[PDB]
Amino acid sequence: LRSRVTDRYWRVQEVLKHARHFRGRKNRCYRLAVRAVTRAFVKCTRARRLKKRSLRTLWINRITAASQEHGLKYPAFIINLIKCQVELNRKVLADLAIYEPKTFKSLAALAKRRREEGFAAALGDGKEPDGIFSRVVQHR
Amino acid sequence: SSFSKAPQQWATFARVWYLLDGKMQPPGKLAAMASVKLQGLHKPVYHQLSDCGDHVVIM
Amino acid sequence: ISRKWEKKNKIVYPPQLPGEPRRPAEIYHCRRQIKYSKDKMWYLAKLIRGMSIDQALAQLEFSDKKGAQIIKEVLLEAQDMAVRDHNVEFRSNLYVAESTSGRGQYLKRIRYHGRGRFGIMEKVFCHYFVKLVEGPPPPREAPKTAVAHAREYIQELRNRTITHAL
RNA sequence: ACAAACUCCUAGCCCAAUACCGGACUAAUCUAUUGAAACAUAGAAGCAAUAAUGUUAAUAUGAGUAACAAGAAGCCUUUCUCC
RNA sequence: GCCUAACGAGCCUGGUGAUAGCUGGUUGUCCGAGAAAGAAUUUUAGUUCAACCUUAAAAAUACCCCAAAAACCCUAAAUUCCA
RNA sequence: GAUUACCCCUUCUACCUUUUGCAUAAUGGUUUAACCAGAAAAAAUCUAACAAAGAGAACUUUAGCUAGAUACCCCGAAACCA
Ligand SMILES: [Mg+2]
Ligand SMILES: [Mg+2]
Ligand SMILES: [Mg+2]
Ligand SMILES: [Mg+2]
Ligand SMILES: [Mg+2]
Ligand SMILES: [Mg+2]
Ligand SMILES: [Mg+2]
Ligand SMILES: [Mg+2]
Ligand SMILES: [Mg+2]
Ligand SMILES: [Mg+2]
Ligand SMILES: [Mg+2]
Ligand SMILES: [Mg+2]
Ligand SMILES: [Mg+2]
Ligand SMILES: [Mg+2]
Ligand SMILES: [Mg+2]
Ligand SMILES: [Mg+2]
Ligand SMILES: [Mg+2]
Ligand SMILES: [Mg+2]
Ligand SMILES: [Mg+2]
Ligand SMILES: [Mg+2]
Ligand SMILES: [Mg+2]
Ligand SMILES: [Mg+2]
Ligand SMILES: [Mg+2]
Ligand SMILES: [Mg+2]
Ligand SMILES: [Mg+2]
Ligand SMILES: [Mg+2]
Ligand SMILES: [Mg+2]
Ligand SMILES: [Mg+2]
Ligand SMILES: [Mg+2]
Repeated sequence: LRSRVTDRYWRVQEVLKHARHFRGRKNRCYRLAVRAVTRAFVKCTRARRLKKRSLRTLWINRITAASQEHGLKYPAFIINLIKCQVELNRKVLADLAIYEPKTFKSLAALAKRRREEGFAAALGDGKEPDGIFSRVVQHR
Repeated sequence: SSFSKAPQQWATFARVWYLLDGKMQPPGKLAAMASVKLQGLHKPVYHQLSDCGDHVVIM
Repeated sequence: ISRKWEKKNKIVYPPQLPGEPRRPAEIYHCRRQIKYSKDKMWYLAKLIRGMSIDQALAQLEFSDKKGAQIIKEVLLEAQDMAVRDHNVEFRSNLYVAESTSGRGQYLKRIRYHGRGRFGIMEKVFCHYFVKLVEGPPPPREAPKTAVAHAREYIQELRNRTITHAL
């Protein structure tokens, strides 16, 4: 009972589906296609991992620029926003930086205020005064 | 805040000429900020693939 | 073998509704198994494209290549069928729409070398295809002006978005 | 401050790998019954090629590249020019 | 040297799927677990045993481990062995 | 990866074989199609029959017997003999 593979056409089609937009001979010849397609998928999955650090880099830059406009550097801005107990994404923060410049300058004013409060608190060398923005709320 | 679409587009991506006076400055510290402004890295709309970046005139 | 091109003359259309644009005559013609090579034939085919049939005949006539006499006869045949078998008023009204060469079937032979080595020598044949259309030759495209470029560039600066930003 | 496969967070089908060794499924044939257009339970096998300076057929590239040939004029076989 | 364009021993057909501890190849998907050299050997390009390991099974203790304990002249980091 | 946008940006040392280690400047392949390489049932495990017995003859039996199912490639010398 001799058997041959009749459906070889669709087997090839399934790997050429992905190969159509490649340059040169990879979009035709089944060898070249197979290899370039495996390459393509591997870089696909690595890109999934990268694109999270890329987007986060982008965000940090935009936050840095927005912060620079108001004369405050990136680390200062972020730390002080945190020490005020305001937890905001860098995604949400960069979006505020572009599409709501007013609110964002409000934030930068807040952070700057909180920081000067910090310098004054630590240089003052006494334990008593709580700057109005230095109090810490425990939730109920 | 309410602009037509084409003018909003134009206003956002406008190229802005900067002047920077040089006399008695370390050329490195000069090139630091000159480069930042050149590249568009002061604009919160910045992206690598956008053409955005501004002229810089050093005198 | 595949014969298709020849059959493109066998299409019969539905009659004309009143006052529409008159669809200009298309004539197809080919010549199969010419003794010329495909690659040389290509240059002749490339030369006469878009020309009015009279200019094409003029060019071909004085050209040196042995393909010239061939493509010439083919254009004359095409013209004769254009006026006779189809109906075309004003036989100089034709221009060349599409001109092209395909490879025909090839002959195989031995080519002796030296020290008793042989190469495999392929006798070359090719087909010549031409499509003629009745009407004055289409206008040749003018090189982009500065007023064009500046328009592209602005249209691009103005197509930007703030990316990843919403 | 910025920085990982580490660790949180929101959902899950819930944690790497060469030699060797376990499992679960399935492509394409044929044969039993079904199935009727692509079939589903079994039983069977010449049972699945991106790699053997693989075999045959056909196509490219090198490449229109290397290399090949017909002494002159006329009235068309008649003179010339040479070996 | 030569014995029909390969002669330290012709060519052909058999023996012949000669025999290669030596190269070179060996085709679907997805999951479990996963290895580094102690012996002998015409042995060191290889095999066959042990040890580790994989797949099933039966069980009871396994690593860690405080005193206590293991040499006689001098002798460090540390081992062995156990609740 | 993406982008309004093909590029332009940013991130990535062809593939097999072979090795302690190969982007290697180690081997292999122009490309397409068709062909082109894992076979055995002693012992074992798994599923059933009947059981002090079991097998459609000869055998084996201190839970055994009988049946099924699970297994071990392809191409290459120089040679030697008629
Ligand atoms: Mg058959
Ligand atoms: Mg993750
Ligand atoms: Mg050829
Ligand atoms: Mg991080
Ligand atoms: Mg694993
Ligand atoms: Mg097979
Ligand atoms: Mg194939
Ligand atoms: Mg070679
Ligand atoms: Mg091959
Ligand atoms: Mg060629
Ligand atoms: Mg050349
Ligand atoms: Mg030459
Ligand atoms: Mg001559
Ligand atoms: Mg001889
Ligand atoms: Mg062998
Ligand atoms: Mg011995
Ligand atoms: Mg050996
Ligand atoms: Mg113990
Ligand atoms: Mg490396
Ligand atoms: Mg190889
Ligand atoms: Mg080595
Ligand atoms: Mg090297
Ligand atoms: Mg080499
Ligand atoms: Mg080698
Ligand atoms: Mg090679
Ligand atoms: Mg047995
Ligand atoms: Mg039993
Ligand atoms: Mg002997
Ligand atoms: Mg011998």
